[PDB]
Amino acid sequence: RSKADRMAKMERRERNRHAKQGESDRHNAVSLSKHLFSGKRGVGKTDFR
Amino acid sequence: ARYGATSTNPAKSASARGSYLRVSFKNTRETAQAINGWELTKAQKYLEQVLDHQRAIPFRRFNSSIGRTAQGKEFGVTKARWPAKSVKFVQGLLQNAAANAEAKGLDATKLYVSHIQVNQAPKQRRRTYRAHGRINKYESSPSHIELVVTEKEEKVVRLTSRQRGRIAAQKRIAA
Amino acid sequence: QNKKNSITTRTLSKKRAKKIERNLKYATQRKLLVSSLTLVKEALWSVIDQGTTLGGPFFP
Amino acid sequence: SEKAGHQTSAESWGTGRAVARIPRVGGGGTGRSGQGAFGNMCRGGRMFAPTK
Amino acid sequence: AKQSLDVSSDRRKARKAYFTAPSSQRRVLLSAPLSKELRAQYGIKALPIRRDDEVLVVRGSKKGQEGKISSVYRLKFAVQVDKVTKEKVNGASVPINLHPSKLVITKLHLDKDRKALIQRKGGKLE
RNA sequence: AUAUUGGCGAGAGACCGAUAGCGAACAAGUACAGUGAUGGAAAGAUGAAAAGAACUUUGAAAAGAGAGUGAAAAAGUACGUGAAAUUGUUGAAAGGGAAGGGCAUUUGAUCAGACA
RNA sequence: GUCGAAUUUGGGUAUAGGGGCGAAAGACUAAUCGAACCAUCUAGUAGCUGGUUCCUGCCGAAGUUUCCCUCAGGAUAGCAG
RNA sequence: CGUGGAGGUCAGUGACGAAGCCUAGACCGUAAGGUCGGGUCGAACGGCCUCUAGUGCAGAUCUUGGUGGUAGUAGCAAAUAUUCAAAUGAGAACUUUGAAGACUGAAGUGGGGAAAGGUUCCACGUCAACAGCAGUUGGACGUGGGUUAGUCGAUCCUAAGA
Ligand SMILES: [Mg+2]
Ligand SMILES: [Mg+2]
Ligand SMILES: [Mg+2]
Ligand SMILES: [Mg+2]
Ligand SMILES: [Mg+2]
Ligand SMILES: [Mg+2]
Ligand SMILES: [Mg+2]
Ligand SMILES: [Mg+2]
Ligand SMILES: [Mg+2]
Ligand SMILES: [Mg+2]
Ligand SMILES: [Mg+2]
Ligand SMILES: [Mg+2]
Ligand SMILES: [Mg+2]
Ligand SMILES: [Mg+2]
Ligand SMILES: [Mg+2]
Ligand SMILES: [Mg+2]
Ligand SMILES: [Mg+2]
Ligand SMILES: [Mg+2]
Ligand SMILES: [Mg+2]
Repeated sequence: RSKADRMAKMERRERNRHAKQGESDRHNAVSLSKHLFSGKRGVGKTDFR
Repeated sequence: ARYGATSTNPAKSASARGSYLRVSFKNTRETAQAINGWELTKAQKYLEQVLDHQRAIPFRRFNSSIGRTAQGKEFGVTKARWPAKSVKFVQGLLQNAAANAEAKGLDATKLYVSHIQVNQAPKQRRRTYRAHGRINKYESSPSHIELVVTEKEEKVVRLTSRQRGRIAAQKRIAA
Repeated sequence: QNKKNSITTRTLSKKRAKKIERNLKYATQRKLLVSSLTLVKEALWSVIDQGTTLGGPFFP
Repeated sequence: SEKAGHQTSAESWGTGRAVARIPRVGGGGTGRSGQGAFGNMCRGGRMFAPTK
Repeated sequence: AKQSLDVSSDRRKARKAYFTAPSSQRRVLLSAPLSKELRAQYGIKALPIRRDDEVLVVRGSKKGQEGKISSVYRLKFAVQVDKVTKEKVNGASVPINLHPSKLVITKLHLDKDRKALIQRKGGKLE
């Protein structure tokens, strides 16, 4: 039991370093966001204030 | 194992280390530099005074836009702080080093900090949500700290024939 | 220096030290040519390797 | 494979977007989104002059 | 050199076959030669090793040791002999995994099926 | 006799070698995104063998220091090798509003050849 | 500003892209509308911009001529081998 | 001059250490480059004659990954507000009880539902990560318990419609 517990603790280390809320936290960020990197702003209506 | 520097004659030295410590790398670097080279008990008392805000840690490298204090004058600086988390981690490692030296049988009154090193651990990567739907990094900078304490303890000349003759003439002239 | 018997960054690994010992024995040969559990278990292995009458014909 | 590097849904984001004009993978929710695509200089893209 | 078109010399295929072979194939893969005396007595060279026969270690650090087969761990392609172990100070004893091609059978565990196997391989027992 | 980028069974290569090669060498059309049609990743290597570090000691603990296993821990489930950017310590040096480079020599450090 | 009605609102239901719906602003039609979103044909099309990876040796140019009416795009002469 | 792979050869190199990598050391080339020593490392690899190509990078707002300076900086200032003792604990501004001070002020910071979610409800254990300070606490982590209908709904009816 203690050996398997130590194995699980050693396994946890990289997800803990990535600051996951647990096993179930698998949120994926996109590399680039088009709404943030698609700007060519004329004289008129913009996409944000 | 595998410190940055070791002690020749390890029978008169003791070492301690702490890895992946979630404490500020920059503050801890300044704390370890404030400790470097001191006698061990003197360093421990100094760190207790620092926690008590009677003395201060000088900040020499990572100190852009820090406030100024009168407790820096003892070290000839104006920028000094009182980093509690760094001081407590370093005090823990100092107590461990003293324990190891006692287990080895070293004389505690003669021990001085002969090596102390702070390295950057792998970062802790949180993220924050910011305006216009952005994700920005929000990271912790942890430290590896290692230290060694040590007991403090206490001609052929080739001449030309001209030079040789000059020396022989000088000796003949002299008594 | 260790065979002859401050702070330094010169250390010798045990892998390299064993290789130096082996290679020195090679050179020396050329120059010439030119457990409590075990004991307890074995001890146990070595060790293992008219009459009388009470009562009588009556019901007590 | 003559389909290598082409089984991807990607389009350029246009000129004046402060990023390079290489076509980029659409959609969202995964690290592949927004990445460069199709090019012989792109990771996972088609090699120049594929062998036949 | 191979002559059949049904046999493959491909390394990748041979290794996949070895590492995914099932238990009945692993029995044949874990064969062991017989000793000189047993070889002369039975007239055969090697047999698939089984659980109750006695072996001699002829290779490795445990060479020269004898014992009875304790188990045939086919999942890890190894056998364990009762007298061939590694010991710790806290009393722990871990069996050594030995490959049967590095062993030698000194006494066979005979039954009806084993006798039939020897006789159909050309053995001449008794 | 002809066709055959689907299915089943085989044999091969002057092919690729984990950013390559199919999107996928791994619980990959997975995880994840989208109301939906659809979009769609990352991710291989301790060791011959888990022998994966008993025991003592410091610490609330993670851990450390001894000890031990192992050929090796300069292999410790962050695990073969372990580059560069960037960083710490130590040693040497330079610095009156940049540094770097060329020719030449002083100084300090350091070094090979040739030694009958 | 309006606040008892051309009022506000849940749910169900109908209308779908060279279409709908519009007390009409080219509004709105899932952060998308001078043309929704998704896949494919498709590596669509270049007058233009950017880039295009080892060494050394020897040789080494070109705005100066005719034309397709002239722009554009081409042909021809010259110069370098 | 250099690189991946192919035919031939040196009965070539290699666990007395192949390849790779680091190097205040040595040498040869005008140069592309080549060669030797030391350290590290652990299983393969070269010279020559030829064959062949997905064969040499500083740039492309190049692609993917990694990392700096900025910097212990900007900042963590809406929603009136906190304080005392004890307990628990390695550790308490933030946990629990009590003692107090305030607030929502019935168009509520109260008591229930519909849509949506799906166990978040509740107990025991318990702190690596998460709760932009903290944490002994938690809607977190680990193991379980819990939703009982002839009368409440669905189910039946028809609506615009399909
Ligand atoms: Mg400021
Ligand atoms: Mg938002
Ligand atoms: Mg590809
Ligand atoms: Mg791939
Ligand atoms: Mg490594
Ligand atoms: Mg570097
Ligand atoms: Mg080598
Ligand atoms: Mg190319
Ligand atoms: Mg580059
Ligand atoms: Mg260039
Ligand atoms: Mg760039
Ligand atoms: Mg980048
Ligand atoms: Mg501030
Ligand atoms: Mg407030
Ligand atoms: Mg009030
Ligand atoms: Mg009020
Ligand atoms: Mg609850
Ligand atoms: Mg926090
Ligand atoms: Mg729970």
